[PDB]
Amino acid sequence: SPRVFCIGTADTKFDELRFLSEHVRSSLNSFSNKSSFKVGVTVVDVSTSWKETNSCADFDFVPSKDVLSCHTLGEETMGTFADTRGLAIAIMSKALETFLSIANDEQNLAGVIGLGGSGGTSLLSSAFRSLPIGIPKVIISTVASGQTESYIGTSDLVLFPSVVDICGINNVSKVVLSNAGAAFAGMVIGRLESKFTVGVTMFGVTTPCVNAVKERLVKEGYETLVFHATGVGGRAMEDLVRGGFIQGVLDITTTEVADYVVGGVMACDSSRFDAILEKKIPLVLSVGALDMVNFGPKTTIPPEFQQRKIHEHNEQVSLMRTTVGENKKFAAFIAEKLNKASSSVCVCLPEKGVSALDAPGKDFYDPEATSCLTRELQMLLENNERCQVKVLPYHINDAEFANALVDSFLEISPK
Amino acid sequence: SEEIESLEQFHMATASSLIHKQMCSIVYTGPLKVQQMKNFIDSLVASLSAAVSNLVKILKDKFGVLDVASKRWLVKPSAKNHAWGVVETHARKYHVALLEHDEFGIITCDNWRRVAVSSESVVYSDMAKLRTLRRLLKDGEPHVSSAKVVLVDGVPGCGKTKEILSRVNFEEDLILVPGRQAAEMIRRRANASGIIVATKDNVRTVDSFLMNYGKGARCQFKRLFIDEGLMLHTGCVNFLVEMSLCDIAYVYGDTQQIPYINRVTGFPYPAHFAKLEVDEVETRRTTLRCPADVTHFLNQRYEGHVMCTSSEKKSVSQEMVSGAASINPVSKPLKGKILTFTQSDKEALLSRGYADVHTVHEVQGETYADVSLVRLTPTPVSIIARDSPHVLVSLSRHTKSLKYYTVVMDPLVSIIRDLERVSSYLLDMYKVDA
Ligand SMILES: Nc1ncnc2c1ncn2[C@@H]1O[C@H](COP(=O)(O)OP(=O)(O)OP(O)(O)=S)[C@@H](O)[C@H]1O
Ligand SMILES: Nc1ncnc2c1ncn2[C@@H]1O[C@H](COP(=O)(O)OP(=O)(O)OP(O)(O)=S)[C@@H](O)[C@H]1O
Ligand SMILES: [Mg+2]
Ligand SMILES: [Mg+2]
Repeated sequence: SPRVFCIGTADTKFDELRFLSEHVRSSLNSFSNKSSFKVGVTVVDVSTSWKETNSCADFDFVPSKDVLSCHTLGEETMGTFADTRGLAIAIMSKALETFLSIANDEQNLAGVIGLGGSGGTSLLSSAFRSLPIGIPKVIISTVASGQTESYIGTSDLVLFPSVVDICGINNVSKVVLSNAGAAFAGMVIGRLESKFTVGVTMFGVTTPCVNAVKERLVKEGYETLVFHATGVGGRAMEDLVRGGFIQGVLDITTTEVADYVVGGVMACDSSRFDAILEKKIPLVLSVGALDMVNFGPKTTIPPEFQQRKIHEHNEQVSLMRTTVGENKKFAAFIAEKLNKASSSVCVCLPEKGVSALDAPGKDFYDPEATSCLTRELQMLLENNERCQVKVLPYHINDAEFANALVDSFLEISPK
Repeated sequence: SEEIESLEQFHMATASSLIHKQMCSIVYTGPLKVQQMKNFIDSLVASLSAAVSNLVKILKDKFGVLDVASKRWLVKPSAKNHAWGVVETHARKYHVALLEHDEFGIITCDNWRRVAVSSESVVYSDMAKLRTLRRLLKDGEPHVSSAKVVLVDGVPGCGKTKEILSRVNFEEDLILVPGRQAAEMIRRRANASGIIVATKDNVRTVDSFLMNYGKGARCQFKRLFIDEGLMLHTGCVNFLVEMSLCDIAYVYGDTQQIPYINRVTGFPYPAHFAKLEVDEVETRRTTLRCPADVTHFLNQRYEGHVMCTSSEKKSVSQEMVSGAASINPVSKPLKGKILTFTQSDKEALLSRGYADVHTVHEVQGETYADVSLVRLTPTPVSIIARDSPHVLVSLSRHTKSLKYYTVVMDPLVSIIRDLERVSSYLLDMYKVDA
């Protein structure tokens, strides 16, 4: 029996929470005029002050204390914080995540919706995006206009702008809250009343390779999802991997690894590749654009790097050429992960170059680094039975390398 | 006594010979511990160069200056009986000198024209330490102890001092702590059962240990206990371990208890030097003293969750006072231990007739059931900041209650106000059996 949850800090936004819940319940009943399964609405209070709310009109209601009592302090909140409210909100956020995780297991979670300022949005966002892609996740937020990445991440979380600060039901909020609630109900009802995909990492400097590979793959009958390797791309792909949306990966551009080691703006986190290996799905990995760490503009470039070989791609971004010593570090990080594999993995290395800038007669060209990267990889993976290392006589953007990458994928994932 | 003789290497040395306008391009070599020890010595060399250099600067164009011939001050200093200073001869030469005093002031020489002293030359601790530390070096290379060093990273009231007091064998071990106040409290708590087991020999301040090393007493100890070792330069801890001749050292530390600050102007103390190198790290994250709300605060300042054995949930409150004068023993009695942040405020309350008042800094490490904290100064008080070690200490002394009386709004009012607002059910999540 489908149920949705309306969540907010009742101690500060009780009437708005009530209004929204009220409008969501009414909308769910209207839109499903075709009828069938009835959708239940439960109101959840996530207040962190001591002010207690024991009910919300005639709605099934969960008080602040019940959300917390289902939770046990974890690593997510063991760090340091700016103030007392920030820590309280962080703990409540995780407690909410646990509460929703239980709801999604022993209950039929059909969607979640909430509202809040920067604090409430921060509290709700974290918990909401932990739910599977597809499940309606909506928040009316006073901070939907501005930097939203820390709230949305790689999820399908939707932030409806509140237009004016959330403070009581007025002629403005009535409309904003009404539309948001009607949207959520629409998403919920629509969802209730109703090919092998390969993930590929890309950069401008490796697009020739990516498009060739993509075209070949489509011809082989696969569907593809391309991810810009800006740090978020790699993560977006891996979350989709654990989400069951991707059955195979051709990690052509692993450049995010460089920014992680050196300290660039488009870096991956220490968990890169983990998701792929744990799902045990076929993986063909390469070294695309591993010759550059992202920064930009020049002035931003940390002091100790202004003495490095820089390339101004444009005004806002500049690319730094990776040294020979840094590449060995890249290999260590990659190998360290790959040596944990419990399923087939193939590493394809292009002898000629790793990017359009790392080619004969190009700015970043450095066969000394390319050569080093290759050797370190072969040696670190030499005793890995699950991994094969191929060193091809081509440049990453050559059409034959692209087709070689696909061949390697086919052999570890036959069709 | 015979100490001035031990510092002869510094007496009448030219001021120039002790000044180093550099110590920024210094490159250390060898094992990390060695580099830290080398760096500790240089921090002392650098602190002395600055002290000597400022005295000379004062002579060229607190900071007192004496006219030798008239035996009268041209500029009277704040302190008295300075252990040293810089002498300016008639030829206008500058020498460092260890000073002697009699009924009529500084005992001088015929070729001395003027003498300069300052807050830095009140004591010759830096020279004393250099003397001691340099005698342990063979061509600038310090010896590293083979002893096992265990670091216990803790929080307020987790039992740092309690454990030391419970595990030390007063007949074979040594307890070192920064500051006389702390050393005195440790001895007092150790001797509270009626017998004196903690003396000047098995419980010493870090400065006394470093300065009077060899002067006698006793030098070899089986185990070394350092209370609040994170208040010291890492190289200093390395020296103490080696100098105690212990086979194992327990360094009890707290990352928020006024951590070691460089202080020396333009002196290098990189992040990898600031990290103590030990054989084993232990953690203490359960406070056995503080209420659940203070614990909420502690969670914000420490890596890792902080739990509490205490049943007390909410314990802080405050009061904005309109008339600073209204705060008097008759108008409003102050419950429990009365504390202030500054000495000025401390004197004030004492003259008003309040009994047994101390500053927060004066009661570090102490425990009280109830505390009445007071701020009478409406003027800016730098040590009263959201991230100030003093505030941390001021909030973690009580087991039962704390009330802050202030004449002006400050970050502490905010902290207490926020703590009073947090949910009690959230506060319950910090509770542990023990
Ligand atoms: N000192 C505190 N301790 C614990 N919880 C607090 C404290 N102060 C406020 N809260 C709670 O934190 C939650 C969010 O407060 P809100 O005023 O609703 O913040 P918001 O409007 O969502 O976003 P901003 O930061 O105000 S724009 C509410 O449940 C408050 O009661
Ligand atoms: N006279 C006393 N009687 C009963 N309990 C005490 C007494 N003195 C201290 N305690 C308790 O001993 C426990 C820890 O005391 P300490 O080890 O001195 O605190 P700490 O770990 O050193 O942290 P600091 O130095 O105060 S920040 C706390 O639970 C105190 O309440
Ligand atoms: Mg913490
Ligand atoms: Mg202590």
